[PDB]
Amino acid sequence: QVSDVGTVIQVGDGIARAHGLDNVMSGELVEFANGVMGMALNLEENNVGIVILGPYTGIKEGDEVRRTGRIMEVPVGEALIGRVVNPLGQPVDGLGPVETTETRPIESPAPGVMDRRSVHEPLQTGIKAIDALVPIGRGQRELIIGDRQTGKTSVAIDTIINQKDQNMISIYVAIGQKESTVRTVVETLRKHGALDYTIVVTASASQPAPLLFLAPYAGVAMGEYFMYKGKHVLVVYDDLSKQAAAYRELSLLLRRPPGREAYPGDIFYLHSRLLERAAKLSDAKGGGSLTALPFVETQAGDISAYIPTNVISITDGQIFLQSDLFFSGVRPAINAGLSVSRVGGAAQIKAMKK
Amino acid sequence: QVSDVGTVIQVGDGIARAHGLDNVMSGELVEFANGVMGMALNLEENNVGIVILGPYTGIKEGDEVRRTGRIMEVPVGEALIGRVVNPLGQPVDGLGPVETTETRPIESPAPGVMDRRSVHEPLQTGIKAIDALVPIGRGQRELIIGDRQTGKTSVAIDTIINQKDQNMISIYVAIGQKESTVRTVVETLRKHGALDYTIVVTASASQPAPLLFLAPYAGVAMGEYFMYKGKHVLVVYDDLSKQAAAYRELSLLLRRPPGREAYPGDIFYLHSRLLERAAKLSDAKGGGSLTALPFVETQAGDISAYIPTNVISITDGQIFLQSDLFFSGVRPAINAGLSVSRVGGAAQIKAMKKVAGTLRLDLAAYRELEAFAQFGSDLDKATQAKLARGARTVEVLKQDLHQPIPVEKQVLIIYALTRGFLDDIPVEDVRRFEKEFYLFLDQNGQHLLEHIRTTKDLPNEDDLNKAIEAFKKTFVVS
Amino acid sequence: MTRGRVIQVMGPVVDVKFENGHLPAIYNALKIQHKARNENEVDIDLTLEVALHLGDDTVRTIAMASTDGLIRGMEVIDTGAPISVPVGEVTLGRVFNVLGEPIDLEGDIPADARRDPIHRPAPKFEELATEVEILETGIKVVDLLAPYIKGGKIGLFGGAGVGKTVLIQELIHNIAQEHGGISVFAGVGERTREGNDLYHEMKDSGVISKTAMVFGQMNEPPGARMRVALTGLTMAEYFRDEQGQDVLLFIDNIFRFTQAGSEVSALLGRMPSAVGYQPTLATEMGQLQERITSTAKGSITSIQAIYVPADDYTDPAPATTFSHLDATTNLERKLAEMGIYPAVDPLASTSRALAPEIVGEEHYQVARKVQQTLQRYKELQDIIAILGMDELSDEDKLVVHRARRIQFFLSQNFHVAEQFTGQPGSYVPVKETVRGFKEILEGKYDHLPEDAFRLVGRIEEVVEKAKAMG
Amino acid sequence: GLTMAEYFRDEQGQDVLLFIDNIFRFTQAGSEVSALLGRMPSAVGYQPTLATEMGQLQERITSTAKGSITSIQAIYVPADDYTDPAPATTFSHLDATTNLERKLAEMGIYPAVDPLASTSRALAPEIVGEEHYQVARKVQQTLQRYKELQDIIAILGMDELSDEDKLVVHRARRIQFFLSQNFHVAEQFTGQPGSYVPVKETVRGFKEILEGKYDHLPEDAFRLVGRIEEVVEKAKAMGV
Amino acid sequence: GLTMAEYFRDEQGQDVLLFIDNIFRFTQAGSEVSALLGRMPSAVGYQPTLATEMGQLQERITSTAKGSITSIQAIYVPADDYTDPAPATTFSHLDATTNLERKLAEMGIYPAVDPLASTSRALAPEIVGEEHYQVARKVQQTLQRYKELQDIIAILGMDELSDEDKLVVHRARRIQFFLSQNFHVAEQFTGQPGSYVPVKETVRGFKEILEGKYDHLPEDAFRLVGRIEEVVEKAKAMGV
Amino acid sequence: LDAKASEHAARMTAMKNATDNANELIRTLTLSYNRARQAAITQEITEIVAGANAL
Ligand SMILES: Nc1ncnc2c1ncn2[C@@H]1O[C@H](COP(=O)(O)OP(=O)(O)OP(=O)(O)O)[C@@H](O)[C@H]1O
Ligand SMILES: Nc1ncnc2c1ncn2[C@@H]1O[C@H](COP(=O)(O)OP(=O)(O)OP(=O)(O)O)[C@@H](O)[C@H]1O
Ligand SMILES: [Mg+2]
Ligand SMILES: [Mg+2]
Repeated sequence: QVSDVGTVIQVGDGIARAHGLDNVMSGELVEFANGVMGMALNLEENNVGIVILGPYTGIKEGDEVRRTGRIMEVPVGEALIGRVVNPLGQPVDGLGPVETTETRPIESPAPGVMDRRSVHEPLQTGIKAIDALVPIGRGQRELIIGDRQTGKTSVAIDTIINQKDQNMISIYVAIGQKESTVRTVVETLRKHGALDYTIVVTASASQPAPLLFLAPYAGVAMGEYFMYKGKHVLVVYDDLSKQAAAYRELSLLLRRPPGREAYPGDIFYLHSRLLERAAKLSDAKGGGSLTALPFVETQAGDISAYIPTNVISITDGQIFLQSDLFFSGVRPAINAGLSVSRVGGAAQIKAMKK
Repeated sequence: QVSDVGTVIQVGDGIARAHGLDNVMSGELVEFANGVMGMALNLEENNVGIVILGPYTGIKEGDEVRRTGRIMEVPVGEALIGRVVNPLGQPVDGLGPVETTETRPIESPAPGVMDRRSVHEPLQTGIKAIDALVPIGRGQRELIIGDRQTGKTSVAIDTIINQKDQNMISIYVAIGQKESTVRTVVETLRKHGALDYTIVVTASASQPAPLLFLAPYAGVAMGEYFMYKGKHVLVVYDDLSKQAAAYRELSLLLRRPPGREAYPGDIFYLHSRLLERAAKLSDAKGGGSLTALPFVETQAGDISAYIPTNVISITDGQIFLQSDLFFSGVRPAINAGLSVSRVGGAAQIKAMKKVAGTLRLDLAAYRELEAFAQFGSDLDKATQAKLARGARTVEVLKQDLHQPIPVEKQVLIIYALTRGFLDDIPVEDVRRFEKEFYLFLDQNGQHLLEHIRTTKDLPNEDDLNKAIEAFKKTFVVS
Repeated sequence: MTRGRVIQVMGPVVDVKFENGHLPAIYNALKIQHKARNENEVDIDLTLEVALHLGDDTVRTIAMASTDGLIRGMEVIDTGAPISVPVGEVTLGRVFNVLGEPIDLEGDIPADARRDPIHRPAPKFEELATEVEILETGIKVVDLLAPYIKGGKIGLFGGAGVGKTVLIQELIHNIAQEHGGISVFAGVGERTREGNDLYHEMKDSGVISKTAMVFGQMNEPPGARMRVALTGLTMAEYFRDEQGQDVLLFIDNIFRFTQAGSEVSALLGRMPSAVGYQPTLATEMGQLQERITSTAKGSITSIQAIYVPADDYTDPAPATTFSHLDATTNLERKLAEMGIYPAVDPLASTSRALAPEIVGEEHYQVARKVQQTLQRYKELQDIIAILGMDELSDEDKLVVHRARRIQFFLSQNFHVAEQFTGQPGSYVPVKETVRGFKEILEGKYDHLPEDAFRLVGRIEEVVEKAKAMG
Repeated sequence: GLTMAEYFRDEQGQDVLLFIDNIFRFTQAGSEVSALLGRMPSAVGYQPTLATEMGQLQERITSTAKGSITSIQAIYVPADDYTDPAPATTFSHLDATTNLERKLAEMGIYPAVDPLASTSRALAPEIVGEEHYQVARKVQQTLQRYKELQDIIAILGMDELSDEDKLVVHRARRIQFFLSQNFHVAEQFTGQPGSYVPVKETVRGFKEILEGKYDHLPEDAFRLVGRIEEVVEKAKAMGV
Repeated sequence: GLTMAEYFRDEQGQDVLLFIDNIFRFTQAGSEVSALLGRMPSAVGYQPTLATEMGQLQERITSTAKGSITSIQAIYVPADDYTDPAPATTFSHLDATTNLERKLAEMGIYPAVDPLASTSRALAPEIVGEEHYQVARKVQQTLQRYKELQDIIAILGMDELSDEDKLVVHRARRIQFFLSQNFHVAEQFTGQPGSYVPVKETVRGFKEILEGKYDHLPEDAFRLVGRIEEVVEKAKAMGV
Repeated sequence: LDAKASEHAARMTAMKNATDNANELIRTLTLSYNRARQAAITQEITEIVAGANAL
């Protein structure tokens, strides 16, 4: 019987190949013998290609793999607020289990052309430079771009803190950061009281590449749960460049032919699929909104690089933070020449604009 | 049928694949039916990849190949002195057999951490710039790097010739060169008398790739025999880049996965294995030493290429030669600013150390002020003394072909330069001043020269000043 | 069943076939011990690390030493665990290789000693410290202008003759003396001559008894050069976790760790990444760096020397390495020649810890004032060289007067330099450093000669030295 | 062709001249068939056995005790990149080398030989003579100095140079033009018959130019002439 | 979309406007698919069939005797690399191209059209008129001369330029600024309403600028105005 | 005398500005050179591997 049970054939570098699993669906979750989860990626004629969502040391040739019957999913709900979880939804803060009762698919279609509405509500970040020169609206996708040690995390944390007295759920997604920095960020949020409305999703630099791949999608699914219920959500992706690097690693391990800067062909699709889910819904759909603030780290301020240009061609504007301006004492180092909000102004309040 | 025999399946491009040979070892020698040797490098599931150490045109599919039961090894002994030989130990000079009674394996472990000693003895090259600014000690690994036609071979030949009256055995390894070029080098060594202590190992461009791959290992294996006996050996590898290219060819023909610039993954491991066998041994096992001078040829001065970066990482110091310096008239063409030696003053005598610091400071100050040379024509300021001193220093550091200088004479001329005795000689006369000064020294300063040779320290300052002034009042400015 | 047999040998890569259902796990250590059965064989003592499961009950491994003399079909033993090295008090004062075997000639460790696996997951989220803490080193320039963080990573930049070894020895000595923490030195890609010299220097200085040394030499295979850093880290983690200490870890050059990773990836045949590096560059760097952290009961702080290929800071290896750094220390040959023996560049060195939230308002202000004064003095150099001191205005002369004294007061007499100079060393608390620099900036000592500031500890020693001179 | 020449070298002891039209095509053909033969590609798309194949051919072209072969080979440089593996490997097989630059060819100087990159083992004081050696080295030094001045000239103009640098430029331009020559086989391109110049004559002419005997002559009179007296005749025709 | 447009072109003889939002995404998606189909990758990882697919799409977009289709297509340039295969292969399918430059966009010049790289088949004296052709060619000549000086101005400014080059820069900066325009659509980014400029007015204004009529006006008065009279009006509004 | 002083001051200022501009140009050119170098190495290694696994 090889309909719901398989046997591992090859293991290496976080990918595996299994025999059997006749009835497995494409994109399904599978569970290894030791409890580690995986995702069915390729359904070939005689074998299944599985991406391992965890530590692959304990997985060996000849081990048993079984079906879960569910497309790749994460738990969602209000019980997830105030907790720190991994991209699979497992808590990592040590405060016990999570009492969610429903799930959402990690890959979901974006709202259609007729399901959307123009952005018309301000999102107050509390930072004078942003709220004056580059306003952000609810439902907008605004890129924050700059070199390392320039204050992107500080901008995101201030924005999240400012949402205390505003109807706004915040989700902070950390991809490839240091666990110590994530711990300190969570401590500052706890001190300022933002954990009453914030969810933290973490996948540190020691984690395997598939988790860094999946973290933004888990975050956006958790946000979509609230957005389709009529609420307003803010989502922050702390590095999309780290996610791009992780996906490049996975693609090269699958021996797919690389292109510019060794990135795969669908590196643009990877980010466009994710960022298209942020939108301002129409009255018929309920009026909910989801706002995304992706981060991109440049090298020596080169805005013309592959990943920066890809992300710029997706979002609705960008805020450029300048390193030498940062060193000169202007810590919110906005470069007003390069920063722009395409769908701003319409969301800015009347008193502020005039 | 037996595990000691095999049959050839494929022949081509200098490698063969054989079925059978179940008990063959990795790196073992094998013998083909027509008598050509081979080396087993790839042990696969059902076949063995063999690189051929000779003409492969006589080998066909189905030919028998046999075990030898031995690892690669070369003859070693004092009978190799004065001979020119190939990496297998077979003479190529046509002077008869070699008459050697001992062998040593090609691959050998390097001396351990606790078997070594700090480098403390100078290797006198006879080149003023090297002996003063980038010293080389016994047991050191020093890289000579530059573009083509910059003087790399000339530096090595002068260094080998300078070892005549020193207890040093020289080994010159030629990799991928013309046989005519090797013949010319051997002729120059014979003319200058260096064949009384020199061994030449050659693997020319027409030889099979494994011979070029194995030549430096043969050279270092021959050197280790003298090193472990308590003697001091100098080894020169003339093209590590060509050796690396030969290894790349073999690896690609054996279908091993390629890396950057199509080199295999262990190309760094190859050169580190080679260059870590040069060492200065501790007193517990004789004070023997082996010093290495690998060569690397750069393309358009790009020292960031893969092989140059590997060798620069491995070695203890670098000497850079530049073509613009070569054509400017800087005759040894050594860039003293870029070149570095991490042994430093530990490889110098006291007399040289007491003047080298001043020489380096003057040269650096000149290089920093070189842009002001045009504006000194109207005497804008008093820093022009530094410019004059730097010009005279550059004139002093020049040297001719195949004329190494004794260390005492180098010390005396550098002392004269740094103490200001050349400040009134025009820069056009410094070379002739140095030549006449050496002649005057040979005539009258024998006590000073003997004092330096015996005590390794400077003579009395007053005596040096008196001798220099006595020569100076007889020198005639052109 | 743990017996396998060699089926393929291709350089440092070995394929081993095991019985069905008894495959070893990834990163397990395999042992080959063979005695020459006849005259056509050689003795073998080799260790292999499992890398992949190829299917058909075969495993691809990377060798920890040379594979010469291997024969297809010889027996391979599975140890059932990754590489394991001794830990504890027994490792202090010893020199090891990647396998945990002593390289010195002092004798081997008894087989009953505790051994820990080299590969382990990083500490969990709830085991980490929630607040940032300064590590006091006792060195004035480091404590003022580039503070260290407990559990942080510090990049070390410099050449050969700038005193890197002396700085390392002084850090080891000061940490052992004042905080009670040991140090571990990890020589990734170490040259044998320099390793011998470093061992003798440490033995002469006396810091050898407080440190454990691991050398991965250049002539060793890429697998060994890749795993040396991890074995050193495992040695330090025991003292972090069991003894609750604050431990220093030194890595000889982490670029060589990345290069060894690239070589191993090329040998295993994976597709190259951007500039020829391995696809798993960031993952490997993270798996190394994330274990150097501060926990609820101790910390490991790391000083790492970094080589920048072609001076390109945009190169992927330096770019990935800098993503984990918290501070930067630069050594300047110009200062070394001027006689500032700590030789730390005061303007180039940077630290994220220099912020008033964690270091203090007074400390922050004093540091910024010092940096501003030294920058102005740096600017005035050309006009001083051209027109001389007398042509400057009065406030420029005052700036020069303060700046030279500050520059000299940034020097310090080290404990490990006593064997050469005859002068005892000093340990200066950060509070004393801040107070002394504040007093110098306020002009409390404008009348003292500049030589009185040369090589001293606290500010009172400047007054004592000036009084002794006259 | 090589075996045809080797017969005369060995069996008759004759002196042989061997001209090869373009030796790069041998390597190029090998690289064309390498992939179909089934060999993995090397660095720049060449075959792995590039150096060995080149050596097995080049080492046969040599003089021996029985006879001498003097050979002139034309070597193509792909995309003007002298670091290309084929010319880079070929360099080690030669005793004398001539480097042609389209930088000089574009300026109207023919035969467009690079005066610095070209090397020969015969340029030694004991082979060509002390005077010849000194003149050649001084010419190379002057041209090398002129090369460095161009970068600052293009920015700051000629007026800011010192009097020594101005004289260096003045003489270097004339030397570079005098290195040109009119060939017999290039009448279809130049419109005038070619010239033959003895080595003594060219040494004396360059020595006079270095000494400054012809500083007053216009620099265009030095183009494509031959002997030094032809420069004077050309300038006289131009009306100087 | 092309199938929907072809019906109106053929069955009804209509004139059709076809706007394509980004034609580069078509080839990008083709390259994403091609890897999984089993094809060997081309130069920059693109599909080997890049040219044929683009040709088969573009050759259908054409005017015939039955009706005419005029199409305006936006083409994305990855990483601002104009030598990329996808932008490079689409050039041969176009009758007119306008190339936008980030350098111009950053200097505040919109629509940021590169005036030298943009080309059209319609720029010929028998199509647009003799004076139109002369004015366009002279504008392009001045802009080329200005471009040739950029390194000198970058290093040491305008102080060491000759008098002719100073006038060239003076005219060229004003021409470059006058090529900018305020769009109707851009009224949402800034309160300034847009303008529609007839080609006769454009030709007359550029001819007047070339003739030196407005050399005394400040160069900031030429930004984003439209007709030439607005330059005078805004110069008067500011200080003049 | 006043004119001579003015001329020397003007030369000093102009050369200072020229030096600063040249330094900035050197910085940007070095950045572009390093980008080109990395892109090259990527291209050759990708072509090598594509040819190798095409067999
Ligand atoms: N407005 C501000 N005022 C003062 N200090 C600030 C401000 N914004 C940021 N900083 C400080 O500057 C530093 C910037 O670090 P931050 O994490 O915010 O930047 P980043 O770009 O996200 O960094 P990285 O990529 O290294 O994580 C921190 O030490 C932070 O405390
Ligand atoms: N100090 C010197 N004085 C004069 N001529 C020199 C000097 N050094 C080298 N040369 C000459 O310069 C040329 C360089 O030849 P050499 O073999 O030394 O160079 P190389 O760098 O080893 O080049 P190759 O690539 O040909 O092996 C030779 O003609 C040599 O005679
Ligand atoms: Mg951050
Ligand atoms: Mg040579």
